[PDB]
Amino acid sequence: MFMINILMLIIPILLAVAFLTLVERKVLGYMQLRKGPNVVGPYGLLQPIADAIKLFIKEPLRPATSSASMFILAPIMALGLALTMWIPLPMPYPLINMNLGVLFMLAMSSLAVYSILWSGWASNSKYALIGALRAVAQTISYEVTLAIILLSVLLMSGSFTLSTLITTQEQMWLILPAWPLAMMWFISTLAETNRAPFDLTEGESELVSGFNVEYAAGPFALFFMAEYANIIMMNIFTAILFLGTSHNPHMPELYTINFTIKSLLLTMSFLWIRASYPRFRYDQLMHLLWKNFLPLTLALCMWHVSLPILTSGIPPQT
Amino acid sequence: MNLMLALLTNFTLATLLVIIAFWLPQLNVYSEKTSPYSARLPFSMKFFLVAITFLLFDLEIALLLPLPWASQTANLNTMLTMALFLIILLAVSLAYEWTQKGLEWTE
Amino acid sequence: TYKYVNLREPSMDMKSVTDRAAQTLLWTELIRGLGMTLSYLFREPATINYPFEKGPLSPRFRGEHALRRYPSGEERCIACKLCEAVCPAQAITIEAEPRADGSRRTTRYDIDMTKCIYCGFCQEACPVDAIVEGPNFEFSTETHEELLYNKEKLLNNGDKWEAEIAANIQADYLYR
Amino acid sequence: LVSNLTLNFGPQHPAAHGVLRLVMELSGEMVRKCDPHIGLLHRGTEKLIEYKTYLQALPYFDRLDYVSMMCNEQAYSLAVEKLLNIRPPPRAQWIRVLFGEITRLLNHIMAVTTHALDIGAMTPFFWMFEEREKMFEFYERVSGARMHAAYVRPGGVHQDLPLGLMDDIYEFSKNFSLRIDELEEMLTNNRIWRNRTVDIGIVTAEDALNYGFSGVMLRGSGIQWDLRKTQPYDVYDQVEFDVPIGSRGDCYDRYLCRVEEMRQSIRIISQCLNKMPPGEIKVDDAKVSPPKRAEMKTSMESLIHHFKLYTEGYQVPPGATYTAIEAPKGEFGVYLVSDGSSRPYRCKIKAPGFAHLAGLDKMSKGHMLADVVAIIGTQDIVFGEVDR
Amino acid sequence: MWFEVLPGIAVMGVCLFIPGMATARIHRFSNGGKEKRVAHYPYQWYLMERDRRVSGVNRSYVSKGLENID
Amino acid sequence: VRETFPEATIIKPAEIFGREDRFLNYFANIRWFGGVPLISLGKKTVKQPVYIVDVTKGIINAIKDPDARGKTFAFVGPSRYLLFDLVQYVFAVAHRPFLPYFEISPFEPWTTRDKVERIHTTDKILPHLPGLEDLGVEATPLELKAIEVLRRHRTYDVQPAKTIP
Amino acid sequence: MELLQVLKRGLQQVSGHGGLRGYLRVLFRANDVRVGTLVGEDKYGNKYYEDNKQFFGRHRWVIYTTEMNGKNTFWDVDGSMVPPEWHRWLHCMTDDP
Amino acid sequence: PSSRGEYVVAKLDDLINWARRSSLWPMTFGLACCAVEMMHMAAPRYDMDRFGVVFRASPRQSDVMIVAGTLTNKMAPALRKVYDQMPEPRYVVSMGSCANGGGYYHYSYSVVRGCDRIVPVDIYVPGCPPTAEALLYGILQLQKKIKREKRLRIWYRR
Ligand SMILES: CCCCCCCCCCCCCCCCCC(=O)OC[C@H](COP(=O)(O)OCCN)OC(=O)CCCCCCCCCCCCCCCCC
Ligand SMILES: C[C@H](CCC(=O)O)[C@H]1CC[C@H]2[C@@H]3[C@H](O)C[C@@H]4C[C@H](O)CC[C@]4(C)[C@H]3C[C@H](O)[C@]12C
Ligand code: SF4
Ligand code: SF4
Ligand code: SF4
Repeated sequence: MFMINILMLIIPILLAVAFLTLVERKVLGYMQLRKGPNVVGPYGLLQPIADAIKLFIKEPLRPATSSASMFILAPIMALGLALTMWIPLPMPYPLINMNLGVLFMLAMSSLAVYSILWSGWASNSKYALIGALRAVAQTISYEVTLAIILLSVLLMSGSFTLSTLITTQEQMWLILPAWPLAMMWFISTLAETNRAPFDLTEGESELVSGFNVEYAAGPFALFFMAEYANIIMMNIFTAILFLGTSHNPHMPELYTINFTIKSLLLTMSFLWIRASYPRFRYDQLMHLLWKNFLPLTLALCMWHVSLPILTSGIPPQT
Repeated sequence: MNLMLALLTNFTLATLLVIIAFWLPQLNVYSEKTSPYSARLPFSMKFFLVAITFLLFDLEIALLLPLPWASQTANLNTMLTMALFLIILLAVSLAYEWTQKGLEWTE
Repeated sequence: TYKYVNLREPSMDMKSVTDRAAQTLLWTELIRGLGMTLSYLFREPATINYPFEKGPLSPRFRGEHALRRYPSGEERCIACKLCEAVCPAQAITIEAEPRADGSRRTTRYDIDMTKCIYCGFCQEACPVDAIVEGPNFEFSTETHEELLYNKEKLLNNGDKWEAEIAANIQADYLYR
Repeated sequence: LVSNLTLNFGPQHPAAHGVLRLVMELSGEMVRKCDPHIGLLHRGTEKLIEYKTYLQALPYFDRLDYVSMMCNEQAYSLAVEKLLNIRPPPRAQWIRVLFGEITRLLNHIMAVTTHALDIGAMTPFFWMFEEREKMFEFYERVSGARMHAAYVRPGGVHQDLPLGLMDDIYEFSKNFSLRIDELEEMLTNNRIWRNRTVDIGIVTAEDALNYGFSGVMLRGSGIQWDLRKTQPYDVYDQVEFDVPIGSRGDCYDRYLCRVEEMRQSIRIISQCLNKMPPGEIKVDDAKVSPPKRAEMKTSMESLIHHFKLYTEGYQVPPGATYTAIEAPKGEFGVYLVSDGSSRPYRCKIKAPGFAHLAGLDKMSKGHMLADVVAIIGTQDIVFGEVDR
Repeated sequence: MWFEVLPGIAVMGVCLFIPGMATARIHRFSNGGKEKRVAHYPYQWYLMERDRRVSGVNRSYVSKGLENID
Repeated sequence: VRETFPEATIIKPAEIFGREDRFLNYFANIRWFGGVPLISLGKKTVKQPVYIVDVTKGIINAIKDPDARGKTFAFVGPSRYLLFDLVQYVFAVAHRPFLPYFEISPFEPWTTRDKVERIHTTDKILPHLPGLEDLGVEATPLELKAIEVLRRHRTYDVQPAKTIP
Repeated sequence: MELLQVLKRGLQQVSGHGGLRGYLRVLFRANDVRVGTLVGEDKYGNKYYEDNKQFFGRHRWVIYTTEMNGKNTFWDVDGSMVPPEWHRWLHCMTDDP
Repeated sequence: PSSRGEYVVAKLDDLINWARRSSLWPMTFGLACCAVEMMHMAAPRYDMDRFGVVFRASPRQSDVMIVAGTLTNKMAPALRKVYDQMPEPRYVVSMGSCANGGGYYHYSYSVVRGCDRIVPVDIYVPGCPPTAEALLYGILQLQKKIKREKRLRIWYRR
């Protein structure tokens, strides 16, 4: 019954990533005064299937890889970690109920930079690596503020249990008391996943080749599935963290509906933002963190440690 | 067991999917190709120093992680001072780099 | 007469400084940019449903070439070679002779449609409206050889498209 | 010379300007040397023009700056007319200003939107090519071709405006300022866009003139120079408009100048629609301009002139002229030499993009690699005219 | 029109709703109609193991009440 | 053929080598990846391989040459090689280490029962048959046109093989 | 209120196409389910419609025959199946069918 | 149920063909003017993406190369390089007179007289430039050309 419950989490994730690609192309289209996919299946509902079948029958590129082992680890590591990040999410009950769910998710996402680093080193092209190194410095940079911001929030929740975040926001969303942190959190999840205006990997491809340049259609398609899995998961986490739905233990499915709608609307705000702004230059997205977000994140971390004490509002430990 | 069975599946499913993707398409015989094709990697200090700065900041964060559990202590004045002291140290480390030509990757 | 595109001096009162501070910290202009994109999402797309719907053209449109006839059925072309002389791309090759009834008619009329620039100088230069550019723009081929038109092809295009070509000439001949 | 990065835009992206091979030396993120290699769209156009009559050579000028089709035609026509010593009639001069300003709008939409598209701002590109698509219909209704009209010819224009065109142009112009405003709601005050353009590729006024720059590249640095105002050529002395002038010489001022030129073009188009006079469209002189198809089929003299005009062509008196116009990209000029026959002896094309691109190395000094993309975009380079 | 994007968002929504719905239902099925017991701390584990011996069938979700007090 | 069309030119080449051949590409791939050479007494086989272009040239000149009609030809390379040494030489070019010592299936059998039987058959010498010399073609050495063939297999100072007189 | 009225139009399209079977055929053949006046039909089977309240470019369209010159064109249709008489009207070169 | 091998191969062939034509990611050499009309095929009015044809594709994920402008002799080696790097199945669309056969520089010393001298071409789109609609007709002709492929059906009878 648990093996089933795992496949009731893995398979639906892959299908959501499949149909996020349709939703992305159609939302971008209508913001650009066009229709987007609407020919392959009714309203483009078969576009993801055609793209999927097309890529896996495509002739593979020539690996020409320096390290065969690290060539195959990178996609396996990326895909496996992306699926693993979903096991502690309370929707409203987690698949695995962890007492340190927040650290488990924070710790697991820190390993996601190995896929970037390995594939770049295994690519066998010198400009591919400098692409991977530039991306890694961006990923680990915006992890810093995510950890500190997450630390600040958990000082009003009182635990690392992800299901305790629901109880904290039973009376009111944490978006009110922590909107300065929700702003910098939301951006850092854009930069964490390498999304516009932070998708320097795709934008500067000609200047510096991206790390995923060497993989064939099938293997490259897997790198891409892991990347939207993270984007959906980081907005599900954004919803639980700052827009906590109320849980009625007799009607759990009502939580799952209201919860799901909030996850989509943030996930479609990623698409909304992609269609609205130009890209950052690399030294500018490093300036934004080390010289804007980090000073404010540290000041608000100091504030959110002092505030519970001076208002007598320290949350329970249990 | 459940965490182990969850992980083992997630990486077994990823492994099969990648193994199928890499090898199974090789059974399609798309003709055969011709021949595809000095410099080195110029080490950059800016890309190194950003990695190190993350390493040092990331460690100072490890000391901040227990803070949620640390506010349950009777001795709150001691906890509050040492909490602000560590976060302020994280600020002084940032200020030193900022004011001493350190955030060179930021330029 | 000139204007200054960017010669403003920002005001240095506290009210204005706070306005820029609020803008810098609260991302005001960035939200405004998000508003414009949101408005377009609820505007109607400009897409048309090709091939069921087509983009608007005019009578003067310059498309595929065709050789025309008189109402009786005799070919309008008299082999004057004015089109061959004017053709900027040298896309037209003409040979002529006296026909069995002594008429001045071509024996070879060819257009290398891959040389042609679809400028319509040849129809401007023809004295008898024999060569025209038709309204057809959907005649892409799979092989290069299918785009080297001989006389038969252009005569067949004239027979195929005369109904439309004549109406387009009727609509524009007064401007010409 | 930490490393030399030979950047070929051979695998071209959705820019369409052409293909540029750029050879650079990157001492880290910074650029120390930039070396454009520009033979990839060299088609021998100037030599081919020597084997064509003056009329046959005109379509070559559509295909130089292939986003300024009717402005390139006007430059050729103004040069040939000057050697012929003839004058186009007043109605055609208004049509040539009217479509000269519709072409300026066409060029700046491509210039600003593809500049922004390269710097990641994709959406305004789609917003504005719905407008360019409506402008392409004006081109097709007067000439029959969406792009390479071949419409502006020595002596005037090929045909008259079809009935109902001016109303449709007025309807387009009435709604168009709002379209520009939407574009500025996404770029003018956007901090990300400003960070990518402000104080990038600065050019001093003194270095601009010596390097041969023209157009926005001068006016961004504060030089008060516009050929339409100082050396007017059609009816531009009879239309009121202002020249936008920059103050800092950076990309952002050049971006602002172009956006303000689009507004002044709509201002001019408004005056052309109201002041359009009646009359004929080509010089009433059949040894230069072909006669009407009705007269050619009725009059012996008209048939003779028709026959000769489309075979030999009109002969141009011997002489050499340098004619330049304020093209959207800059000063577009042709040095045209006539040996007295009906085919030009030499036709040298002065492309504004040729000098601007040569000035890239100067502008790129001390900038990051990602800035070079912004510098090339603000120059508005199309390789049809760079190479010819 | 814009509402033609909804079918894609609806399929995506149905996909992100199954994980939460299936986990809740499967928990009820395996645990006798109640929520799965949560034991983060050792005391909560001690009580769950106590209930396991109490029931007599070796299931910790089988509650025994006053009827067994005799 | 020699009965149906008596005036026919019958051309008998040896193993032909080239970029898309299945002779040297066979020794570089099948022997190397996933396997160690299946050479069956490689010291007993002598091979005389001919370059593709020389065969192509020979065929053309047989069209343009009017004496070729009715004649059978033998196209053979400049040199005779020992099948063992040949495989060794191939490996040196491909920079794959050589250590002296796959089922047929649908799709496209790569390595087969009969292919081995042929790679081991010894290149017959039939002196009376005319060869490339009689058609104006000079047989090209293996050494020149073997780096061309095998530069692809090479990952990311080479000595020739020894001929058999 | 307007939302209900909008939905009424959506249902009217299903009946306007002859029922669910008729409404689905156009959906998969033409990827569009608008309904408009039948301006005419031509000798090969194509049907021509206009709706002048649409914007310029969509106010006219054709539903291609399912067979033409002995070729099954239920799925495979192309813009060259419009005959010259209607080609002028469909491309708005004229104003009269 | 009962089914022959011939029937199975015909249906699988229809599946892969439907996927390959439904998801055509084009690489575009925007060599000259014709690239401007390629850009109009992506703009709102025609919107090639609604057919499943992505606006921008990398050379090594592309399915079709669209040659939109004049191919000069200096540029020809680079175009063949890109063509070889493209993974199969690969198709070339020749757009406009210049690429089709040289066009109005056909008699130039610096121009390749047609891109079929360099790479194999599947569809030729006439015009100078072809209208955005004329290019769209060409792409839809490539989809029908792909629909008629019989790779599996041939393989069975080999
Ligand atoms: C009583 C005591 C209580 C304690 C608090 C009291 C004081 C509170 C008032 C202070 C509020 C702090 C504001 C926190 C937000 C972060 C501010 C910030 O970092 O903005 C500055 C940053 C760069 O600034 P810049 O424009 O480059 O200026 C030049 C550099 N000096 O600009 C940027 O961030 C650029 C970001 C670019 C990417 C933006 C793309 C997305 C924009 C739309 C998202 C809208 C917000 C989403 C919210 C999600 C919520 C779930
Ligand atoms: C990999 C995935 C198939 C996996 C699956 O559904 O199981 C397929 C389905 C749709 C595809 C996407 C879209 O079809 C097209 C997108 C547009 C750009 O070309 C980038 C790739 C792009 C973002 C594609 C990435 C990937 O190949 C996708 C996501
Ligand atoms: S349209 Fe122009 S290029 Fe084409 S055949 Fe006529 S005159 Fe020649
Ligand atoms: S088509 Fe016209 S111009 Fe050309 S040869 Fe015939 S009659 Fe003369
Ligand atoms: S075919 Fe015509 S439009 Fe296309 S590049 Fe050549 S000249 Fe320009």
